[PDB]
Amino acid sequence: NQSKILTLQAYDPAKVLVFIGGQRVSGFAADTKIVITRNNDNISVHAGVDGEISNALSRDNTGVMTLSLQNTAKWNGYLAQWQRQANVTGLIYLPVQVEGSQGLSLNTIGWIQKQPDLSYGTEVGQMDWEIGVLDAWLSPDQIQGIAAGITGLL
Amino acid sequence: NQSKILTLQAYDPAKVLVFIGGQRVSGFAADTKIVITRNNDNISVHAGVDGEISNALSRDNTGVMTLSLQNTAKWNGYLAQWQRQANVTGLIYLPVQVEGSQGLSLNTIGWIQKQPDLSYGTEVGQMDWEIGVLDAWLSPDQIQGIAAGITGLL
Amino acid sequence: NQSKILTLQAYDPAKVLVFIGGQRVSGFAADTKIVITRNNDNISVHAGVDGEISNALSRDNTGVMTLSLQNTAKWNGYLAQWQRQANVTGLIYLPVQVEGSQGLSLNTIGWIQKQPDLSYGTEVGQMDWEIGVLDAWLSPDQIQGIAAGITGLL
Amino acid sequence: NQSKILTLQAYDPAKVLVFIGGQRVSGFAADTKIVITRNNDNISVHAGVDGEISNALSRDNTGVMTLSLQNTAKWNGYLAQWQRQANVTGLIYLPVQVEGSQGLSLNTIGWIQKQPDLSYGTEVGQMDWEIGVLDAWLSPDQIQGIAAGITGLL
Amino acid sequence: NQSKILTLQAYDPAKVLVFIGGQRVSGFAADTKIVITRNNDNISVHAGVDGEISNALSRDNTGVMTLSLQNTAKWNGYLAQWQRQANVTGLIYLPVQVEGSQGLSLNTIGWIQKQPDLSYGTEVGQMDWEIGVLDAWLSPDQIQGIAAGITGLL
Amino acid sequence: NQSKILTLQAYDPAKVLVFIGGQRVSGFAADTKIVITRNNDNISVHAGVDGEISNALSRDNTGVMTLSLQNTAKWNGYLAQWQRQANVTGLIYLPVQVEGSQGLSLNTIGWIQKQPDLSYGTEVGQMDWEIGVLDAWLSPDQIQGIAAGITGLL
Amino acid sequence: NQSKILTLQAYDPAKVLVFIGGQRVSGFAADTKIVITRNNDNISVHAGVDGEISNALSRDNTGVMTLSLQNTAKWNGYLAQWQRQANVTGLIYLPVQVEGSQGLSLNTIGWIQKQPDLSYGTEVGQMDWEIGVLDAWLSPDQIQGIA
Amino acid sequence: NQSKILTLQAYDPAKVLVFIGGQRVSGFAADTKIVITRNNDNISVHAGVDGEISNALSRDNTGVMTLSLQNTAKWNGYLAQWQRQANVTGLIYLPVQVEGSQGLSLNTIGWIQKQPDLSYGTEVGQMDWEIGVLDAWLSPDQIQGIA
Amino acid sequence: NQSKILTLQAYDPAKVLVFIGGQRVSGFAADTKIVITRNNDNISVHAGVDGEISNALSRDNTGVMTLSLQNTAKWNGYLAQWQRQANVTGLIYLPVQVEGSQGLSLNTIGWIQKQPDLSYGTEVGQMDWEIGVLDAWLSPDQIQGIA
Amino acid sequence: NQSKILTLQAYDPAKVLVFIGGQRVSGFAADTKIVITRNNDNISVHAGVDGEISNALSRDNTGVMTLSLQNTAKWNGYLAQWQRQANVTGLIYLPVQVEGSQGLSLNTIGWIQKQPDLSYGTEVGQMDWEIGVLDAWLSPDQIQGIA
Amino acid sequence: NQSKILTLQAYDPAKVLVFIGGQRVSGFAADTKIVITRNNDNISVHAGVDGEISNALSRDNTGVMTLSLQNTAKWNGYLAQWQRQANVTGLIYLPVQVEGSQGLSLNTIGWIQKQPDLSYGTEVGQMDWEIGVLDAWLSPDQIQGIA
Amino acid sequence: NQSKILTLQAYDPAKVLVFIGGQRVSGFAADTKIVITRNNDNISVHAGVDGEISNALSRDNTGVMTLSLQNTAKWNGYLAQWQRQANVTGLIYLPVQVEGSQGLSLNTIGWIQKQPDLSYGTEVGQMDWEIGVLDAWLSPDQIQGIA
Repeated sequence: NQSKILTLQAYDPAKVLVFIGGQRVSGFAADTKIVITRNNDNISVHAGVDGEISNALSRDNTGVMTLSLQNTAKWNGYLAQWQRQANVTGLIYLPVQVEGSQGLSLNTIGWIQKQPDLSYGTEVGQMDWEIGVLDAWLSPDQIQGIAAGITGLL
Repeated sequence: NQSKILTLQAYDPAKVLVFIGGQRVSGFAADTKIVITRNNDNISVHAGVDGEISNALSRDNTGVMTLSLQNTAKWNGYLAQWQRQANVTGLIYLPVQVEGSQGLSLNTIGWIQKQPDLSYGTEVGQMDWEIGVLDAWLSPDQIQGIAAGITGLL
Repeated sequence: NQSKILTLQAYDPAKVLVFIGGQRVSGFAADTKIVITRNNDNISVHAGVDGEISNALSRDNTGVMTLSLQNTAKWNGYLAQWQRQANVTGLIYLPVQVEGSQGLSLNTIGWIQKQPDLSYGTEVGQMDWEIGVLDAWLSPDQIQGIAAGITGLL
Repeated sequence: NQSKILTLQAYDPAKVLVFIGGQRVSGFAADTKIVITRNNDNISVHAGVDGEISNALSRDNTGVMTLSLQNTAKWNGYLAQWQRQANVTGLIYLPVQVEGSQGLSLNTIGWIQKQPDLSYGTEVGQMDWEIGVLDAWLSPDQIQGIAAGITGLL
Repeated sequence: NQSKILTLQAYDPAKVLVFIGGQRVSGFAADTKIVITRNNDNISVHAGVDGEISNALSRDNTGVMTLSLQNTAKWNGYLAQWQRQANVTGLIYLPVQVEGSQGLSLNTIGWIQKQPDLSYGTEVGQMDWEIGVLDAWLSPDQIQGIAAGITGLL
Repeated sequence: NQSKILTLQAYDPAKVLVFIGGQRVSGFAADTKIVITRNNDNISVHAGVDGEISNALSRDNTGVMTLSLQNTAKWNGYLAQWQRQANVTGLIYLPVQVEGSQGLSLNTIGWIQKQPDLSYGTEVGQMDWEIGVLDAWLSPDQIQGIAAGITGLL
Repeated sequence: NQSKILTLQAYDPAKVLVFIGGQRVSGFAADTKIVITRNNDNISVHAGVDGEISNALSRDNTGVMTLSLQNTAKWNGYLAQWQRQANVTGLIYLPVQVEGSQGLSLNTIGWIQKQPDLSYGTEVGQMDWEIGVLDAWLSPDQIQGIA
Repeated sequence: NQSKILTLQAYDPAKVLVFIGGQRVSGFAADTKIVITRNNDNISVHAGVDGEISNALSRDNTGVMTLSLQNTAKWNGYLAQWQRQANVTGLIYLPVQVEGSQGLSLNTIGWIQKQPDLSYGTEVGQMDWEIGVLDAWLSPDQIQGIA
Repeated sequence: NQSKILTLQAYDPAKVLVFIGGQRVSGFAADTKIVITRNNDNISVHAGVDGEISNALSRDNTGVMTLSLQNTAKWNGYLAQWQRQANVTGLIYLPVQVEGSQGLSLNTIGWIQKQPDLSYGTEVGQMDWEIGVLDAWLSPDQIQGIA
Repeated sequence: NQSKILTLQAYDPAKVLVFIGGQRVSGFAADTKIVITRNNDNISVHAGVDGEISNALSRDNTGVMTLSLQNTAKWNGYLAQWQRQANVTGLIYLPVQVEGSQGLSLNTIGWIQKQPDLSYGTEVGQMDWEIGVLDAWLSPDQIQGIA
Repeated sequence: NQSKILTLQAYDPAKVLVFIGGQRVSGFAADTKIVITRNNDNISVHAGVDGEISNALSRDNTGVMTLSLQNTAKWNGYLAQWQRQANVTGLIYLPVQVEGSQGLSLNTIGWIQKQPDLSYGTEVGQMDWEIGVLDAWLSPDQIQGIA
Repeated sequence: NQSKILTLQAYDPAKVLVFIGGQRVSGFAADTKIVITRNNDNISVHAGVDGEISNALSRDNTGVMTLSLQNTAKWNGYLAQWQRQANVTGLIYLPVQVEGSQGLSLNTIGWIQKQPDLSYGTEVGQMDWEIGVLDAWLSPDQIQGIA
């Protein structure tokens, strides 16, 4: 057996596009751009004494989308001003979209949950904004779909 | 006394086969492919003041099977689509099978419990899916069986 | 695509000005000068069983502003004396202002919350004063303002 | 004063013999073979306000005996099969014996408490079985006995 | 702008004088001589739902003064004997004074709170005595005083 | 000022003598021989709202004396046998004495509280016995005594 | 002794052919033409307390190939263009082949891992391009009589 | 052999031009004039347990450029003034360019990263200025026939 | 002095035989033929605070054996085939033997641990194959008079 | 070529003056008189995931200066006295100045950071005193024509 | 000068006797016969913040002794047998003694700590056996006039 | 030039006297007689974010002194006896003094920190004794004219 290349193209971080309200975000941090995590488990399990097993689905799809930006980036001002604008007017929701380069994507509604701490030091600082998401289901954008009707059994 | 070779063949990670729904999984992570753990202890112990000891068996065999895949692997799309398909239709169970190369095996029913977080960075990311198992009893596939009727005592 | 310089000037730590009561602070520590953190999340989320999502704003803007000074700095005496002066007379509030070099700024009222521990050793010690802030909203001082009326949607 | 050799022979790990049910265990891990620990303290102490001290002995001698085996070892199958055999038939107890090379020994009844997790990776995996013991009193096998009637005082 | 020397003299650890009961302490540890910490925050903050902020001063000035001495130092005997002398006679308070070299000072009443653990090993051991202080307000001994009437505002 | 030698003799670990029941212990571990720690603080402090301070002495002098021995040492057998002898007959107390080389000493009654875990590995193992002490007051054996009547004040 | 001549035809270094992307490389340095290495050893040994030994087979076979070229060579241009090509478009891989005149061959795909250090002085310099090769099993195919 | 002459015109080191800020540098050292390096390799490889391989494209392309000048050179003055200029005013960047007489060129912006070690002795010393370059993709433009 | 001649028959390096898998190795390098090492020392010393000393016997006796072959040797082919054989089929072990002409012998089983660095240049290169040997106790059997 | 003479007056090492505390230093070693270095580089680069680049200006400019003196020199006495002076009284700082005959100057304050290693043998030894300098910006003032 | 002759009888290296287990060692290497070292320094210094100094006496005095033997020596056989003897039976210790012809002696017990690296080539090799010695206090007993 | 003669009397290495415990040392090695070093630098610098600088004075002044003696020297006996003396009785300290013929002196107390490596071969060896000195401030007292 010979080793196989898992993809034809190369994963390019610059190809990952983040659109918050219809504008592209720029000025990201060094290591990680964005992290998406679900708040709660998908399926719960109830185990009886005799061994009977029953499960119930979870309808809580809220999640948190970390966003790292350099403190010198101009987008810090946009989010800071929008925070107060929403606080005064009362409108906090805005569309959020993420395009993957060689992975999953995301397209839902979101809001600003917490403002990151600010620290000034010898080197350029970093700010990790937290953006909520109404639904944290990562959707594919590939040829997937012809095999989902094959894995099905039982 | 001379050192003995514990096996004739060599443990080959590529020989470990994972079948989820009847299809072989491909595109694993770097270090660890799969981890299987039991949720609860096999036997509980009750110790009295005088020193009397009594034990009761545990009938909760539910377990968790971690599964690490590269974010560029195509199987991320299959699981993501199946998640929503099960959420809508209501069918979540599907067969799970694991074949060991020079160790124990597993063959039971399972389901997707939690979707791993997604992170984009300088290097290719990793996703650690969690798959539940109805029974987490690792079964052997060796010449074992002629000695189990020997260790028995008391 | 070519790499872009995120700024024209260079982030100079000496340009960050801290004004406590109308006087500039001097004699800072080595690594980090000041850290600003919010006490509570901006927006809370309530998730129902059926999946309905509702959110409520948070009106608690209190925060903590860490301040690191060398134990040989003269400003240690000023703060120490002001602590007892406020304790006796009963007036604890005083204006606080921070000017960013290539980042956000801050201008609110504050007070001394906790006096840092003092340690004497081989090398010069450090003291991390904690200064409270009535409002911990970092405000911009840039051309931001013409785009906040663009990101708005929904 | 001159340095003294604490023993005449040399501590040889291969000389440590473990007999579970009447058969010698083989195929141990790299660093540690077995670990024996008591569940509870031997003697409790009650201290009064005035300073009076009273103590009560503990009759709970249950303990846990960790056992590390390579996942390629054949003894994994024996224990796995015995687990289900005991679960079905209802007999879980079996004799356990440990012979020290230049240390203490152990000889009591025991049972399998928890099955270790299984992980497949680049290198050969390890499994740490947990075996219960009715009594975890490590007994000597040396010339000790002529001095125990000397240390006695008060 | 040119770099400025924060002081004319040099911070000399030997110039830090500790007077416990009227005698100078000698035989300190390697890294840190003394550490002074307040037990409770200076000012508490109560935040209402509407955003109203009110604060209350804290009158608990008790603190802990760590003191590190080599186990070979003679002062270990003095403190040990004084512990029992106070336990028998009932008098535990004694004056405590600290003189800073280029920093703050302290002069209050104190007592022995906890005796440090003793350990014997290859190298010389260390003991970290804990001395309580009635008031843990670090007072200055500098030209400070002409500016405290300037920072005042609001 | 010139550096001073804190002692005339040199701290020799071999000079530390431990007598348990009237016999000298031998066969210690590598790094640390014995550790003595008090269970509770010497003096408690009650702080009122107005600032009044009152303290109460603690009469709980129980402590724990860790004791490290090589698993090949013969004293493991003595303690193991004495454990069962005390368990059967009901007498657990025995004198304990420690002589410091250039530090404090100890002479009180003690008992075995917990038996250390046993582990067999590539290198010689270690066992850390825990011995209780009725009183954990470290007493001096030096010229101390002529100055304790000098530090007294207030 | 003449009964132990290990090579009946002198080893001519010019017979060693290297093809990258289907074009023959040329313009090599003074002493060494190529070097092929692996990153990971073949198997892992997990030895137990009492001497039980078990082994595992590796599944990372990637290696690194160094290619010495005089800095005045024309092939420096082709590699320099290729870097930017892949950085933007995202197509990195490219076939690689080696001919073992009287040794071991190689035939796999690879990519440019790093760019060398360009230096200018009183002498014509040198460049060490790193062509990471996806799979680095050497082939004895050039040798006759391998039963 | 004369059929493999890699350079039909002798490589003259004086043709290598370097412009910083728009003025031509001069006053170089004895052996090496410049050295150009990157900090990070081009792509990252994440190999799975069973051999699945996936690659990532780097986005940090900064490099470092060393510039050897005799300590008696006049250009030491211009760089020394520039350091203080940027330290106070906060303007650090400055265009940088290199001419690859018969090699690879370079054209980007850069800044002074560190100042060298000044030493005085019985011989005229040397200085190694570090000009960090924002983007370090070498250009083959000087080479003809690059299809 | 002639009364202390340590070898009455000159040490002929050609008498040192090496058999791997039952075939005699040949085609060695210029200076060193083999090197045998252990990984772990024989015993472990655990010394207490007051000087109590206790010792433990090791149970990992694996070693490594290096085998220098000219890169033009034919035996490079046999080892290269063997690597792929074991990587797929999972049979790694193979008997190893050494003859101590006037020294210490060795007789155990071993496997190929890593493959060397193949380099091509103006001179016939060299290869250092690593044959991990399961047990590495040297044998004095070739020496006479060992009472 | 005579049209590129970088120094029209020979560089005389004796013109390099060093003043510490207002007295001229003398009694130097054989090869190197002084060496001036910084501890920290000028700016810090924080590069984001997608390539966003931002820079920071350093605020620690301290450096170290080494001063080679023959161990028979008289100036060893003045420095040795100064160490004890500062250790007790706590006054460490002292003005430092350097004259760049045909190079870069320096003018700041400094202190003795460490004392050298004194060795006695068959030859007159050497000492390397470390004079930490508070601020280490080199000055081009000695150079004419710096616009 | 002849009034400072440190040795009135030439130092003959053959007078240095070494006995292991009661038999005299022989068959040494070319340059160095033995080397004796300690592992731990004699005392530990614990210095306080304000200058309080206190010292501790070490209780680990073990050392290591290296013994160079030509690989054709017969004594290689005795040591090789001894290793296996102790590995199985568990008796490791063995008396060791050294005679300081005109230096320091040694007399203690020791064991074989590690086995050397056996190499075969065009020249008679060498072996460095490590004989860990339980206690390594050198003895001046051979020297006369030690009051 | 004769107007800069740094020593009007030739430096005679035999004038350097060393007294340990009140007896004059003798029997030194070939090249270096002694070396004196400190362990810790004189002051610590704590620089703040915005450039605030503050300094601290060290309180650990211990150093190490190396003493090279031919292994045939008689003084090896005195030091070897002293080690055992202190190990048992616990008296380690001993006065130490050095005479700076035309350099810096030293006068303090010290102890034997470690014992050297004893080696026997075809040449008279050497020993490097480490005499830790409690306080290591060099004294200029031998120099005249120190105002």
